[PDB]
Amino acid sequence: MEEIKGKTFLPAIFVGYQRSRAKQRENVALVKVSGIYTRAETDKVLGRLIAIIHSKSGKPIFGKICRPHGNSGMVRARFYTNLPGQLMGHKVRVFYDNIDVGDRATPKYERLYGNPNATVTYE
Amino acid sequence: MSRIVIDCKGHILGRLSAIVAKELLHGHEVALVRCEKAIISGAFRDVKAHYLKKMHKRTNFNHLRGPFHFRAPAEIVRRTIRGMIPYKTVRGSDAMSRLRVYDGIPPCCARYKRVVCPSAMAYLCLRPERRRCEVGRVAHEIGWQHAADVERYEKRRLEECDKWYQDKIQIDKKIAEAAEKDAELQRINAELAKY
Amino acid sequence: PLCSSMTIKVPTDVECTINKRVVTVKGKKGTLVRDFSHAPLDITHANDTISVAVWFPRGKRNALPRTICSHIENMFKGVTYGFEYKMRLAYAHFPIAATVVDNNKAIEIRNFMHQIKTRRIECLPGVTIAMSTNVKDELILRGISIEDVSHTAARIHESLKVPNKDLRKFLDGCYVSSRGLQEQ
Amino acid sequence: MMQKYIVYGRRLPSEKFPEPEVFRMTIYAPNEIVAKSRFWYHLKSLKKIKRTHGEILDCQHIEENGDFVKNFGVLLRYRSRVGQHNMYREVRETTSARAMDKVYSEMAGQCRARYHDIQIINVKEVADEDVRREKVAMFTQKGVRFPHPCPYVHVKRAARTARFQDRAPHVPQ
Amino acid sequence: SYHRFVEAGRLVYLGDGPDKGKLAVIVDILSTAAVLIDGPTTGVKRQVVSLRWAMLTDQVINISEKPTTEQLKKEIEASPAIDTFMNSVWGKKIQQQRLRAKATFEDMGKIAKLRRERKMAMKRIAMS
Amino acid sequence: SHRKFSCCRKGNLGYLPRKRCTRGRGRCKTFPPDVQGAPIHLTAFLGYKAGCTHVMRFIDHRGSNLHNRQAIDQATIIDAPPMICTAIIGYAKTPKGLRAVTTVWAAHIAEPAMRRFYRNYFHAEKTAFSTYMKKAADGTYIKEQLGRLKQHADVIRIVAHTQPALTPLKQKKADIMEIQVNGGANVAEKVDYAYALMEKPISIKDVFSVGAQIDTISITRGRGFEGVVTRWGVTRLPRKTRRGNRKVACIGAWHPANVQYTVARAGQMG
RNA sequence: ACCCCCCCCUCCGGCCCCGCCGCCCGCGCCCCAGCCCCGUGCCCCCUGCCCGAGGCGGCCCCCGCCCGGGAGGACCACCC
RNA sequence: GUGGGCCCCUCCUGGUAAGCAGGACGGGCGAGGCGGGACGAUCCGGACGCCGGGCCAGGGUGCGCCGCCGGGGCCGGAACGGCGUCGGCCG
Ligand SMILES: [K+]
Ligand SMILES: [K+]
Ligand SMILES: [K+]
Ligand SMILES: [K+]
Ligand SMILES: [K+]
Ligand SMILES: [K+]
Ligand SMILES: [K+]
Ligand SMILES: [K+]
Ligand SMILES: [K+]
Ligand SMILES: [K+]
Ligand SMILES: [K+]
Ligand SMILES: [K+]
Ligand SMILES: [K+]
Ligand SMILES: [Mg+2]
Ligand SMILES: [Mg+2]
Ligand SMILES: [Mg+2]
Ligand SMILES: [Mg+2]
Repeated sequence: MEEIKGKTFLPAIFVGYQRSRAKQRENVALVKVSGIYTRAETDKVLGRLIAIIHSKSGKPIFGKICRPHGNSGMVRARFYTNLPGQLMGHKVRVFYDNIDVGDRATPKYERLYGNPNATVTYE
Repeated sequence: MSRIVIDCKGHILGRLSAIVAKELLHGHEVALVRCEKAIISGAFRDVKAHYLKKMHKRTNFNHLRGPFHFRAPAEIVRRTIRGMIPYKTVRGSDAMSRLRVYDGIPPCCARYKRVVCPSAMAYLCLRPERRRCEVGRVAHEIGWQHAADVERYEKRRLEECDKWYQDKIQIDKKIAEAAEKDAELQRINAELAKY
Repeated sequence: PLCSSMTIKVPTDVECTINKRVVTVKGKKGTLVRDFSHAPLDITHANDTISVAVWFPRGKRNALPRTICSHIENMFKGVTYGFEYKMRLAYAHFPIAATVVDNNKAIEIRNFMHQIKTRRIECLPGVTIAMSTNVKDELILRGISIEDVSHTAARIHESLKVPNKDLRKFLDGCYVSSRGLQEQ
Repeated sequence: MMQKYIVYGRRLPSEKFPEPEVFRMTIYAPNEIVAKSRFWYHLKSLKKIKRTHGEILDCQHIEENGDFVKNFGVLLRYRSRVGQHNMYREVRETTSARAMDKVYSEMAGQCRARYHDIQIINVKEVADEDVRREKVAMFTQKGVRFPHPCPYVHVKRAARTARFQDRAPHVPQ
Repeated sequence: SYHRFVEAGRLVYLGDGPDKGKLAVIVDILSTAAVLIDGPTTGVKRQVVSLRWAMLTDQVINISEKPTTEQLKKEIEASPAIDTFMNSVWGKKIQQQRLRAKATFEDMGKIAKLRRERKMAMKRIAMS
Repeated sequence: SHRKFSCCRKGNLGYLPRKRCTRGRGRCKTFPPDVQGAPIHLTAFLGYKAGCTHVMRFIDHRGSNLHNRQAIDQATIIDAPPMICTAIIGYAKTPKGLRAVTTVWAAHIAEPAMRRFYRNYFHAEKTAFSTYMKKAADGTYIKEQLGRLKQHADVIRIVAHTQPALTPLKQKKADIMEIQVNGGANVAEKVDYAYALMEKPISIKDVFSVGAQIDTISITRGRGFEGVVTRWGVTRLPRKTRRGNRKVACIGAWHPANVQYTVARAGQMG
């Protein structure tokens, strides 16, 4: 946490995965942002960097807010690495400022299998 | 990660229960005080017959395996909340362990800040002609042993806090005189720019 | 309509006070209070008159104003003149034996139909009972609250009962003959 | 949502009928397709001309001015589960279309009759002295006043987002 | 024992619909569920609203029985009641609900830090 | 089908389970109710059952067939050497029932009471009340803790022990029991009375009176593992039953598919 | 109101007081109305995001058997 | 290979009737994954290679449990009864 130490944030919660009553998709997390009670009021937090703290090792996972959900201020997010079920009910930080974390906020299928036709170069 | 303390005077049982259950599943600690002053709509007699019909259901061959029916308002509220939680999982059990429910206000909560939930209070929910009753009285009819004790304790503490508020009045008149910290005015103006 | 209302005059002798549907009336005989705060009411007091109104009726809400006005009228009759109820002890071959006890605050009844069991009836607070000073086998219930006087008289009535017989033949009991105000 | 249409139609001409007659009707419909369907309904039942044997000449659509409150008396017939009945209703609205929405919602609610269950005989403006129903004529008077009939609704609506508060709000009246 | 009434010339604050957050003046009374309203010096077209959206103010503006848009406007401009409504406490809260309405994400960051040192200054005082 | 003839069930289900007692001795569950204004008295005492005999008494009933005649009656003799009052407890009536305030003990404690604190006396090293006696040598401390009880407790009981060196019994440690102080004019008079009793003996004649009525509480005679005929009183089956006539023949219908708690079975009796 | 619920009465996880005698944790108190609603239709909105000790509320710890008799008993246990 | 079928919708025959028995056009299960109808071989949608994004049918949107608000009304079962409440027609 020695990089995001001084960074102030808006609070959020990880409530669950995207699901129906039959199926559950662990690629996308459902997230609640305080003060956001309307679908239209999600524009301002849309596309923003977010993070969660995984207890073990004390380190954060970085991610981005991608899309609204419902009529009531819920959002979808994709994290660098999909999340464990243990982390439900925990807090999420929405950063007010900018941080360059490079490639470390983007999901794994987009990182690899994204098709730039990345030829394995072998030097 | 504070606690939310809710004063259950005035509120509808099912509507407050739904709120508390969702709040618990978001990883919040919640206490509820004055559970015998919560409200169930309908005639008191209809409520009474409903709770006695509930009480008739027990395991035929051994009643120690059966549903247990609690008689105090706090545990009635707690059973109603369990009805809305998935408690047989680890997640549901953690949500349960985060709750607390009380008859009256005990000293462990006597200095917390209470809040209300007006969208679940009966004076906003029920039509003026609808009958209504409070949980304490149903509990007294089904077997709760401690109505008079809670009333004596409530009387004493209300008198004590009525004394306290008189000092609180003047203590605020000193606090409020802090219209003389310009290191605060120099930013109340900034607050105003945005409000 | 949008409203339903009834109005009545305030007699000059009494004083009245209204506060959040709590009515207090006061004159010579006493001071009497009622709460009508179990109903939605608009009770307006001005210019020496009382009006009771209900906005947006839809049903039995149209049945309220005449009731709250009638109850107030009793609350005037009782504070000015007072109510008395005159009861007759009827019997045949077994004289009912009635005494007044607890300093006029209770009635005691013996020998209904030659019975060992004795009946004690206490007067609802504010009421008094006196044996008739004019004609025999008559009781006088007196008070400023019609509710209390009538509940006491009815209480004697269902106290004195004859079991397992034809009531159309065995006619004994203590029945209300006169209901009314006082006459000084 | 209702809109006002005038529909002109006729039987398709034959050798015995050079220039058949012309019929026009006023229709209150959600849109043009339903309006022409209802015109064919009526001209089939009344003048024995099906859609197959005739042609619609026009479906004019009329917009209306508002800004003032009028009385509309509507004479209709509907169908229930025991038979057919005739009915009169009065409403206070700004335009005929809005008055007809009010009528349709009130039938759906108190009679449980749907749109294709109901045929409208007459729709006309009714003068103030000319009115005949209480819930209408009440408001046809000068100086009508009443306190707000449901001020709890504002408080509940605000609570829907102010889920938690530090006191129970009042209800100003 | 009420004090605010539904009647011609009553000022209302619109609490729901497309015109949420504005003031208007009642011109006519349809039934116990609907009114015809018109506010032309706030930006409201003449229209029928449900009483469930209109929060009754305490001001009654003198008008004629059936006015027109521009003449109603001139009646309003004659009356001083909107000015008093703004000077009252409620109107002040409305004015500041209009500068806190148009906020962006950087603005929320600013306001949040500022609220932090309000909390801290009030504590550094209240501890004498 | 229905049972063809009518017959009640065997035994009382309000005395379940039929397990051995775990309480050590008879323990007084309830005390008689306090009457604000009544004269002060004690309510309970502890004795040891000694024997039975019979007496001849002149009956002075009225309306009875024994009105002016003599009857022979059974009587039970209970032996009650005087008890010693050693401590005071106060409780309060709270939204959670009776909760205690504090227990104040006597300055000097006797051998039987000390012995009830230990398992084997001659071997265990003796550090009971070692600090208490030193602290409480001066009586001021007891005065203030009594002050606390007086200030706020709602019921008062005294803690008293029996004295078995005055019996033929075999044990040496006392039986310790609370006797509730009922009656009086207020709480503080009861606390004063308890202080006056502290460390003294108490005789049973100053608790009970002749002709009054009492309740006796103890633990019944033991019989070990017993069958249904003796434990529940069910009928014995016919002589030509193949494997035993000391049983219940049917212990349940097919449904429900479990044995009910209302069926008689074998186990601990007494 | 032989009905129903509570008391008495039976079992009873847990807890409390008292004997011999250390740890940890948190920082927030008007009340009462809604057909007087007494001037409302707000606050909070940073649990680290820079907060951090008294008083007031919580938490953990704390205690032998064998051996022989018995009013106890299949063995155990129980009371001495 | 098969020559034991069965069910739905409409139309029928015997029978008091039946989750009874016997016939007819079309469809389905059989031999059809997936979602919904709490739960079901056949009902409502849609009939299938392995994945990523988007749109959405049928059913629904207090909490369990993914998803909402605004508006206008009212507040299993037969013959036969109801001065409960809201609406009409005829005199
Ligand atoms: K049988
Ligand atoms: K049998
Ligand atoms: K037997
Ligand atoms: K069985
Ligand atoms: K059994
Ligand atoms: K048995
Ligand atoms: K057995
Ligand atoms: K029972
Ligand atoms: K009993
Ligand atoms: K047959
Ligand atoms: K197939
Ligand atoms: K097929
Ligand atoms: K009817
Ligand atoms: Mg044999
Ligand atoms: Mg078949
Ligand atoms: Mg399913
Ligand atoms: Mg949900």
